[PDB]
Amino acid sequence: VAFQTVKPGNFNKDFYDFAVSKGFFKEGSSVELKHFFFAQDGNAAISDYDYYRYNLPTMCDIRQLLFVVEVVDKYFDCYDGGCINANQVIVNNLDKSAGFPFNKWGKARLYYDSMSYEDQDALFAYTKRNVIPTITQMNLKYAISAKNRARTVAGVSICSTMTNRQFHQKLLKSIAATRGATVVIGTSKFYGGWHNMLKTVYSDVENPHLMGWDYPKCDRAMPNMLRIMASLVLARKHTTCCSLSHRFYRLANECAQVLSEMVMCGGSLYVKPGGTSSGDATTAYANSVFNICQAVTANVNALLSTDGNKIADKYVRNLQHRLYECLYRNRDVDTDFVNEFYAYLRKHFSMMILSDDAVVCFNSTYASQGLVASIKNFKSVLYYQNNVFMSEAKCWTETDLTKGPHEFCSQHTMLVKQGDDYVYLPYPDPSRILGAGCFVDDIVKTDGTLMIERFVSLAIDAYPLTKHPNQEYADVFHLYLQYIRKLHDELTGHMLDMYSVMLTNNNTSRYWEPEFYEAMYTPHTVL
Amino acid sequence: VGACVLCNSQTSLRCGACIRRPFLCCKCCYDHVISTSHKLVLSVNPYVCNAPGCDVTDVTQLYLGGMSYYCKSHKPPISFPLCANGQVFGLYKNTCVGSDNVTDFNAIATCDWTNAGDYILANTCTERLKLFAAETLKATEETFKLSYGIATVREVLSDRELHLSWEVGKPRPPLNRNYVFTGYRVTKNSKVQIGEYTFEKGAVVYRGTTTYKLNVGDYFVLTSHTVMPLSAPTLVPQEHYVRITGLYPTLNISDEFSSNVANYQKVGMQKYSTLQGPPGTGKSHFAIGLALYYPSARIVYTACSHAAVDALCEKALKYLPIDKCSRIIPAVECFDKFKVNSTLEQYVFCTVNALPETTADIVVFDEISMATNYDLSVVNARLRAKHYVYIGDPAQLPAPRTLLTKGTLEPEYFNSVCRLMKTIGPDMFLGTCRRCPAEIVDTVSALVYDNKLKAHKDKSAQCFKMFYKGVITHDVSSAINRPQIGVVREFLTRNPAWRKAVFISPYNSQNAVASKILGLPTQTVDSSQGSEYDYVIFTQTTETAHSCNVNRFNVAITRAKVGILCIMSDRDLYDKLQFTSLEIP
Amino acid sequence: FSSLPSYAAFATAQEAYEQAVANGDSEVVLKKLKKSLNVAKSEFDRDAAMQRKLEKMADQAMTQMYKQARSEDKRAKVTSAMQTMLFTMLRKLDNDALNNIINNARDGCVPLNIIPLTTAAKLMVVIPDYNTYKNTCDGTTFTYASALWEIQQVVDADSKIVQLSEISMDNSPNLAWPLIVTALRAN
Amino acid sequence: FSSLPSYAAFATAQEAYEQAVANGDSEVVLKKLKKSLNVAKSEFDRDAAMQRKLEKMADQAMTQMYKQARSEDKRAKVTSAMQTMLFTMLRKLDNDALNNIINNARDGCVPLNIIPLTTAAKLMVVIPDYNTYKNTCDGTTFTYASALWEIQQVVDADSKIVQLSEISMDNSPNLAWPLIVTALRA
Amino acid sequence: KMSDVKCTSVVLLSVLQQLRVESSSKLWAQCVQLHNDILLAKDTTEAFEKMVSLLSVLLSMQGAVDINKLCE
RNA sequence: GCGGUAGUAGCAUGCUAGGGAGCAG
RNA sequence: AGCUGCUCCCUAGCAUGCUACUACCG
Ligand SMILES: [Zn+2]
Ligand SMILES: [Zn+2]
Ligand SMILES: [Zn+2]
Ligand SMILES: [Zn+2]
Repeated sequence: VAFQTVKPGNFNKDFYDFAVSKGFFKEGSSVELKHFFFAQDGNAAISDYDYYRYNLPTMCDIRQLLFVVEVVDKYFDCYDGGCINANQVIVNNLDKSAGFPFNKWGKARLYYDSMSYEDQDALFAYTKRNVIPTITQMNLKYAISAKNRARTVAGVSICSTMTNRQFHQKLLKSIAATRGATVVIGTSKFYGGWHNMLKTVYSDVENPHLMGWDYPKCDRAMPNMLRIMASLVLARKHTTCCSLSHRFYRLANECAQVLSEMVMCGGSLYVKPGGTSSGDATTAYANSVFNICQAVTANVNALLSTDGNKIADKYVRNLQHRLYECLYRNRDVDTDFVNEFYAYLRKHFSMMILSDDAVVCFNSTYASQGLVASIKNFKSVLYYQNNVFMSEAKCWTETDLTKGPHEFCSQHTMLVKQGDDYVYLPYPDPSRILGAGCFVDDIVKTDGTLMIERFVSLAIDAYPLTKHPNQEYADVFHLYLQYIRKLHDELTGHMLDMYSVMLTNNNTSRYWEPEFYEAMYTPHTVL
Repeated sequence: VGACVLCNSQTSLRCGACIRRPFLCCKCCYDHVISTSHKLVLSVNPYVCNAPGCDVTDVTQLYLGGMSYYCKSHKPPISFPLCANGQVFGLYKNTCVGSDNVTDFNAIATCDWTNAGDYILANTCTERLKLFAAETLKATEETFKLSYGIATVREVLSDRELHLSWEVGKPRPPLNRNYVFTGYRVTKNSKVQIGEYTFEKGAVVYRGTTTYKLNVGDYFVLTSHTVMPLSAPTLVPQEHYVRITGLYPTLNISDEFSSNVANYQKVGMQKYSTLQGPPGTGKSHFAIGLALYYPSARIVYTACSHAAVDALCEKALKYLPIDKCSRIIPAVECFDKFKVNSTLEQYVFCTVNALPETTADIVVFDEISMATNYDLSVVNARLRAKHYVYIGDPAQLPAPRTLLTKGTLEPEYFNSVCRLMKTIGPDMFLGTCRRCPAEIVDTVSALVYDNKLKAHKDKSAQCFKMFYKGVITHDVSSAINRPQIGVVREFLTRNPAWRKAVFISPYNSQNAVASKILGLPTQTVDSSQGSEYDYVIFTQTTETAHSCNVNRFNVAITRAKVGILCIMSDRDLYDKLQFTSLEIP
Repeated sequence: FSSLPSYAAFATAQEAYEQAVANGDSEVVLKKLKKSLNVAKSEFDRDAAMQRKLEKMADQAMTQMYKQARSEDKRAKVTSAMQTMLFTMLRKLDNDALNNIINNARDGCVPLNIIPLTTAAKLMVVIPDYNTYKNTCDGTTFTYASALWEIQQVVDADSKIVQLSEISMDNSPNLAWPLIVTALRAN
Repeated sequence: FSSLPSYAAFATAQEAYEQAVANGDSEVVLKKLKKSLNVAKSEFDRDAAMQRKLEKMADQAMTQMYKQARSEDKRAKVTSAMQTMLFTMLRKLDNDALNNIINNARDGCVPLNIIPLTTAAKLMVVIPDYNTYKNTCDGTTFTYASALWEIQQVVDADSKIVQLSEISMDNSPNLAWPLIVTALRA
Repeated sequence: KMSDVKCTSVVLLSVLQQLRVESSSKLWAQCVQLHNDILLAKDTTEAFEKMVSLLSVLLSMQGAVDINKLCE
């Protein structure tokens, strides 16, 4: 057996000296180092693969899933999808690994190269009548973090993603190129996109109250039934391009490749019990389907389980009665009532989704009477369906909408004045910015002159702190500016000492002035 | 990426076709390429046309299109001729001085190391270029050594005798220990671990180091190593001090070191000091003296071979306290009376090729003659010694140059320290020859010693010379003088006490025939140093410059400490030799 | 572009122009030789301009077909490597026990998770601590998967050989302790 | 860029145009100086264009090759800058506990195991001479890592346990000096 | 002051790792454990005892010549 | 005097490709 | 040694488009 360790990140001392020169890192200050490069001992990989013991064979309430799936389906009727030919797939970064055992010969470029545009289609039409088991490799990530737990990511073999791309890519790239929907994958936070998103989810609810969450170990606590349902909801759009046997055999291939595939962790094969493998083609959208399913299930449970003799609004009581009727006393889909319930939800439960990181704006004078999901209902649902206890130290709830979500995608939201009106911007955790400045991987920094662009990007991400009331926050951006200035006017002098002419023209002065950076947070798109 | 050899200005062009690929100063690089056959240059990326299926390596035709380098028929419309302004594009082009005269470097780099003029150019030039020349000659001879055929053994005749075949199309190296082979045992997987051997005519005779059983299929090669770029100069700057620097003078004196201490203050009075060390004058005892003349000094015993440090180790087991000695041998059998691989020790005994990088109170460099400019500067790289002593003599055997073909290289031009020994003179001198009698010391003194060596005890009248003609017959790597082989037995019969004398020979295969006729032991002239015998005999065999030039004979004649036998077939030194001439039988 | 049939025409037109300019005969001569240079430029224009795009087109086509040929060659090497790896790894498995258990199936198809369990000729154990070692790999023989194995070549994390007498209770904290105990199938 | 050959032609054409406009002589004669001056800036701006491009492209290529050289030599020397920066930070730290053990290890007292932190557990310290013993050990108390330890078992180099009281300046040249001393935390 | 301890623990672990200390699993496990506790510490005094324990590991071997490296 | 066409240079926008880097799940 | 999404920087190309200068014809 082979034991793989995780090394510690290196130190960029010069930036630390500059930071302490400017009166930083003094005891009792708000900004402080918390994001470090942790190290791991020999048996780190297997001690993280062992976390799949939190996966238990679970039964689902079928007569309720057969309705939650209808509503989640209706949430996805705005887009389009279908099978695409070999000459239309779009693939970025063709020099990534090709999984096991293909990584012994070359990267993905070789295998995406040797197949002519007819071999790939022959394979993709072969898999619609056959099953191809594969072997997944398991690798650790090497990145800054605030917790000492390792992170393990699955490198799936090329024969899986090569066909999954063709099967799913039309719908995947139709989801990522739509604005104003529930899923917000692909919408950028620059040039006033974050403000648009936040004003989207506030749409028309009456007495709003924010609510968010995130799932503890989402990929490993996933039951198999919800993975299957998510894949079915994704593959539903192929009503015309494929037959019914073809769709079933493609689903069987998906279950054989991302649900119980023989993970090759270390130097020996194991059996992955269940849950998603995070390194396949459609993780970031299967997670969205999961999240919407849990939201709908929480709403269903919260409305059904209410004493229906105290409800005063007649319409919601009739909604309760018809909901139970079509849930248990019925057998076939009733699209009239599915539309009715979806309208009720989108009018009294607004949502924003990325891959399991959600934000919900709900009417509050209903949730206080249990007509919509509160934050306890998600605890109950996760308990009896996901087999995890949702700690109330990970779910927040906000009531003053002038301040946005307490946290979304690891960015806080602040309402500043930008020109004449007021906008919302994402500002990161300052310690994250400083920890990215100081700890690096041996040449990627520790000599700033060689890179400079990384400091430019970090100052781009750290701009919104400049409007923060906390004084110890803006000095981070100002320090970054002065460091870029020092780096540039030291590189010029050093090159001049090694040569006899200085850079004839650069127009680099825009980099160490705020005017280049304040243009990335104004609503006029210069790509 | 470093500074160029001639100009020391930082640069990034490296001479491609050149042997060791030195860092080339940009315009200085243009001079090197235009004045030599070295037309290939490599920067951080190589200057070769990157368009597929190309061959051109000459820099001049290469033009710069975008982020790459292009020949004439491969460019895009936008170009930038790199070979422009007489200045090839390269790093630090303006922080460049160039060189007005580079033809010395041009001849050094275009040198095949054929004549003595090559070594004259190497020695007469300055620090950086002499170091480059030494490295190039070492690498070039190491390259030719493996260019010869393989020494395969196909039949096993008997003990110490084998039948050997050789590779076709490549020649055969000589038949002496001058180039020690190194075979490995071939198995189904690979070839490993036989050892270092010397082959001589017997049918061949192998002289292995350790006990071994050689079977068929085992073949021996002249193993080569990778010569690495030297840094330090051969000699540190000279500086004469005003007091004894860094050492505490001794309280009491020893009569055997009375003649040592008189020359010892000036050793510690200055950075480095040179020696006039004749054979058998106690130079090893001179080196031992510094340890007794300075008990707290951490001195390091260094020489070209472990057998030469063995001489220093020979006098270490007697006078030096064994509790403070350390012999360093890399992982060959030799003296190991000390503890091995101990850097942190007072007395350190190691060969110049294996002592780690330390600091020394005062160094002793035994046998400086055979240590060329390569190992002259090797020691300074390892140690920045506070004091320096050069134990050896330019009037002593140098290393045998396998590439020197025409012209005999001058004794002064061996290396830097031996060069100054003939111009400013040696700083020390030991006036007593502790082995040779008046018949030998007086004669060798008038030869190259400036009549500076004087007799020790007596004129034993036991050294004899003979006049003769002889007819030579030669073979692949030897030459045997038959009449002298007839004479040697003829001379020894009429006095049975003469059979205790060892036979010395220039071409050791000549004595191999003599050893069959008589049975007296064998001596090699090139390696007769360190070993001396009271009774020893010699045959001149040839009068060519290889054997009986003035200085390569001085070791053989000084082997005997009472009397020696040598039949002069020549007349260049027979007239000068003050020996006794008898009748030819 | 100098061997085109335009270099000669331009040269003769300019030679006439310069000869008559030195002569300086008439203004109509100047007009005629200006018209000659004003019509011989279009000759030169498309005779040394379009041909400077044909070269670029030919070169880019040549590079593209070079790249395609290299792609095909890489395909050939990887095909050979994969076929030889399959053919060298299949020769280690076809024991008569595998054939025996494949013949006894009702259909010839047997689950994958029983082939090593019932035909493997070597067992690897991984033990995290002495307590687990005592219950499973105790002594020089142990029974797993309803067979008999004999312990051989016990090794530690550093992959150095550890003899069986060392693994006591008190000596346990002095060993690297993902012990990998190997064994073979006994009959 | 003014040293280019065509600048002289441009200057001559400009001077001719200036003289003509200062004279205002004709209508077509100065048109010769618009069919020869506007032409004169056609072989100038085209010849002053690529050379300005060429200088910048040369500069950008040379600076990228410089950065490549710097990145190549910085990763070929990491395992001495690591240690030098380490010890510079350690000296800047100014902690007595580290200083004591660093001085001791510099003079010879290198512990042969991890220094334990609990009040239990054993420490094993080499003491290759007697002067080094004088400062650290005093009777039955061992002073190391700015802690207080209790000596229990000294041993010479040939693994022969020596009594504590025997060692002394007179009898110091009588034991195999690389002692190892077992002691426990206070 | 503690931030300096965290930084010096990082650089110390890097030099230890390039000294080839991970060839012996138990030693590397102890080192990584100590380094993780130093990085997650909230107060300065226990950081310093774990710091001296971690530095004793480097002092134990003979690979890092100390007298030269301490050049003041 | 106008328009058209053919060349040359410059500038802008955008689309594609290649390389480097950063952030979020 | 994974799947995405966003952003910054450098270069190359085609095409488009604009402007300026020259030549031919009407
Ligand atoms: Zn389809
Ligand atoms: Zn050269
Ligand atoms: Zn130069
Ligand atoms: Zn070419």
